[PDB]
Amino acid sequence: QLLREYGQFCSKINQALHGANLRQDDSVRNLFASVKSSQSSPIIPGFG
Amino acid sequence: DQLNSSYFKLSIPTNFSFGVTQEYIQTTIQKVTVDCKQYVCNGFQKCE
Repeated sequence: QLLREYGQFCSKINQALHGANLRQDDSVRNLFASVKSSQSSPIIPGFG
Repeated sequence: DQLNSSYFKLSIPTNFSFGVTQEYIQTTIQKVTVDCKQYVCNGFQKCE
């Protein structure tokens, strides 16, 4: 009941964390897409 | 696949395409000047 009077506040904190988590997911996807190679040779035992 | 023989397998494209990658880089932020006296007092002498 005491928290309810504050109105917006907890919502703003939750929204900011949600946005940061989405940004981290976007960063992981971009880095891994660049990491992937269009053509690769299959790994075999005794490779190299 | 890698080849045990001296000849080596090569993967080469028989077709080509043109694609456009769009990138935006921010170089500037909005320039804001605030009248601190007006904002704090709202032009009231007692506040001044």
